[PDB]
Order: sequence, then structure tokens, then C-alpha cells
Amino acid sequence: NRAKIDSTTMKDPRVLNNLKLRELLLPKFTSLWEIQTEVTVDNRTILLTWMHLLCESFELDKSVFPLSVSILDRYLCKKQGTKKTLQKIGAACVLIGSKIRTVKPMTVSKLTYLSFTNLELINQEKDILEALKWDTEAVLATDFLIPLCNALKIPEDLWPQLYEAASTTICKALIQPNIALLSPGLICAGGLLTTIETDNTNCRPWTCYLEDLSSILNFSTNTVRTVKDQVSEAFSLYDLEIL
Amino acid sequence: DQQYECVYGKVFKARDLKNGGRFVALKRVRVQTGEEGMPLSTIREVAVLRHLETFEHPNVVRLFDVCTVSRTDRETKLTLVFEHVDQDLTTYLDKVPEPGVPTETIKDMMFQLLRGLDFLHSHRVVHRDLKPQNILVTSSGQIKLADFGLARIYSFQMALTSVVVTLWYRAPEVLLQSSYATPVDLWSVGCIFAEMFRRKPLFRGSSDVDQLGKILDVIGLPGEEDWPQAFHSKSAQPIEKFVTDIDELGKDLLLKCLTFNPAKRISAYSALSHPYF
Repeated sequence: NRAKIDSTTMKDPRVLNNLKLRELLLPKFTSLWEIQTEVTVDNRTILLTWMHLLCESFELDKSVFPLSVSILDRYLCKKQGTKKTLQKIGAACVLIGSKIRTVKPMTVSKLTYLSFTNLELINQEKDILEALKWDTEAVLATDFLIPLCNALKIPEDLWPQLYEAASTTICKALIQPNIALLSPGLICAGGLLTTIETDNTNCRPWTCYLEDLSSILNFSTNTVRTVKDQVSEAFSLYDLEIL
Repeated sequence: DQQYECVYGKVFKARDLKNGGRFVALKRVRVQTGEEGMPLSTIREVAVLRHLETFEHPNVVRLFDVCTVSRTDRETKLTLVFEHVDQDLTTYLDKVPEPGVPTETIKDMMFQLLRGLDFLHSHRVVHRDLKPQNILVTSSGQIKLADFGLARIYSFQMALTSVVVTLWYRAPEVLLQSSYATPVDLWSVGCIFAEMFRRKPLFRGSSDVDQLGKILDVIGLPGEEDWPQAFHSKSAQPIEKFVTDIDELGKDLLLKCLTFNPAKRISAYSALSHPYF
């Protein structure tokens, strides 16, 4: 399928500025799934890796998962979730998210034949829409990938691999619960640095960026440094066995 | 639905019970109970609108609600309500006195429509369906971009289906089945531009193959380095022959938007920084 190349009018001007601005649109979850009375963090991690796998195996676009994660949580603030149901929920999320962020959607059949009725699923999808009041789309960690590379002056020639290599790690990371407390901006920065530290690939010592990113994103250098660690950890804890 | 009276579905303008008989335009989207849930587009459409709504950008339509009434009897139905506007940039022209809009009323809308477009792009949004039918006109002469069910957040290495914009307003890039991006809105603009100076679609066409040529016969034939030997090498015939009554500046603006190589085609941002304004 034809795949989007650069577009300076979407990759080189004051856009972090709005990404940031729009980042500040949805308040930080003080405590992940704070309102849950039956399903737990542990339950989320497990489900999230089953979703991560859903997208990776079916090759959806990179910004699908991070959005399905986003949907799921925003959804699981308002309404309540049950283990006997989580499977369904999580599946709904992806469905919506793929419809949005990906050209090749995740058909329901192909998502039920992997679990509930292909109809009770449609419902759960709907139940998520009106609940979230059709306000689904959001700022993903992923949206900062190029803009951040742009601002850091990372030479265009590498953007392809960097984007690909980092977008990947940010996705697994997103599986973990400690990461859901962080801002998409930071998570992205963390994952870039993390990734950058795997075959220099012609990039400066990750070091050099930490201070710029502090200036770029506007955070204490310490915070940047921490999130790099944090992200590189959730990236590690990825484990298919948990299923 | 419940408190709404209407004076992939029909676009019925209606009056809401609550507000002072206000006009809340209704866009009842149909959801054939096959096996896919809410229409794939009626989502991205509301998604993007709901996302950027806090900015209340002047040049963008305003979505108010998504009724959605679940039915145990028959299938459920969707009531997508926006803010009501009188006429689409089309109507305005079909009923605009002779000779159409004034070089001023024209210059204005193009500034707005281009202004909102600039905005929309800043948030990596590419509204992929820019056409007279999809622009709105307030009774006071303001522009409102609409029918966002094709618009989407554009991100690097994203996958694309080269099926954007209605045949006529399609940009070269999307006709040659190649990769596209933001310039897809600038082109779709040049067209809507020319189509104001002269209430008639600069590039009418029958097929993609044909749609390309009509466009090539007008703007000419780009070089090797402005091409991603089929079509002909005819001398681009002065645009003053295709769009009647155009300033010498506006001249340049339309030829800045209706460029072939999108990598050159002016950006909504600087287009507003263009002399014609």
C-alpha cells in the first residue's frame, strides 16, 4: 500500500507547540484505572499485550495500538469493567482505533473469531462511543516521533529507520502501567533516546539530546533522563508468555 | 431525535427544541446492520471535530451532538447534528448575481478557507474532501469547512489508499496513484479558487486518466524532475483563457496552488502570506 512520506507542512513547523498544547487537553490519570472495582492493572497489562499482538500480527499502522490503549483507559474511567468482559472491551477499542488511525481496519469477524458474539461486540464498541461521547481521537506518544526528530535536528536520512525502530519500542512500553502515567511527549522522547541507543545508526551519543529535549519539551533534564529509563524498562517487561 | 424537528443518508436542516428555535443541521448517518458497527467514516469525522473543537476556529464547522438511538425493534439510527449555515460555496454561486462574486468577496473567502486550512494542517489534519459542496457560507460571508468524513491525522509512514477527493478536485498525485499528503488540500483549493472567479469547475473530467489530461491541457506538462511518456507535450495555454476575470496577483496564487509537483505547491500557511491578500 502507498505509504505517507514527509510533508514539512506537518513535520517541520510549530507543531510540537500544538501537540503540546493539545497534549494538555486530557488530564493526567492520577492512578491508572482508579475507578475499577473488578479488573486490575495486572489485567490491563495482560490485555494490552494481547492487543499489541493483535496489531503487530495484522500489521496495522503504528498509531493504532497507542490509540486503542488511549481509548480503553479513557473509557475505563467512566464505565466499569469485568474480567468476563475485558476481552470484549479491549477488542472494541482496537476496532474503533483501527477504523480511525489505519487504512486497513480490523474487521469484527477477524476480532471475534479471536476471543463474545460479533454483535455484542458492536454494542460494546457503541457503548464506548457515546460514553466517550464520540470524542475518541487523542494525542499519541507516536505523534511526537518525527516532530521531535525534526526539532532535535536528527538528519532526515535516518528518520525512516528511527521512526520505525522507536515507534516499535514505544508500543510495547505502552503495555506497562507505570508508563500510562506519563505524557505522550515524554514517552516519545524516552523511546527515541532508548532506541537511539541500539547501533548508533549515525546518531550522536544519546547524551547530547537529553539537554535539548529538556529544552524542546520543557522539563527538567532529570525528568527526561528518568522517562528514558522508565520506557526502556516497560519495553523490557514485554512478555508473550503472560497470555 | 427526541427534541428535534426537521423542516449514506440525507442532510436535513432542523430546529432544536431547547435553543430559541435555533437551527441545528441534521446529518442522519445510516448504519446498515451488516457486521462492522458505526460507519468507519462517521467516526474519523466526529473524532477530528471533537478533538479540535476547543479551539473554536472560525473557519471550521461546529459539531453539536451525535444522537444515536439504539433500537430493539429495527436497526439503530444516527443523528449527527452540526451548526446550521445557509448555503454551501456551491449554492452561493448558482444563485450569485452577475458577474458572480466581487474580486473582494472572492479574495475574502479564499483567505478564510485558506486560513482554516492552514489551521487544520498545523494539527497534522488533512481534510481530504475539499469541494464547493463541502464549504459553507455564513449569511455574513464567512467560510466553514465541512463533511469531515475523509479527513484524518496524517503521520509519517502511514498507509494510504489513493482514493481522495471527488474526481474533479483530485490532485495529480492522487490520480497517478502515487503517494499523497497535505498538498492534496492546496490543489483542491486552486480548483475551488478558479471556480469562484468563474462559477464553473476548472477541471471537469470523466475518468482518472481523463481527469489528469484536462488538468494537463490547462496547467501544461511538467518536466522529468517534477514528475514522480504518456500524456502530451502541449504549451500550457495561459490560464486567463480558463478562468475569466482574474487579478495579476490572484493569477500567481492560483498558479501557486494548481502546480503539478506538490513538493513545490505553496502551503496554506504562506498562501495567506501571499500578495493577493
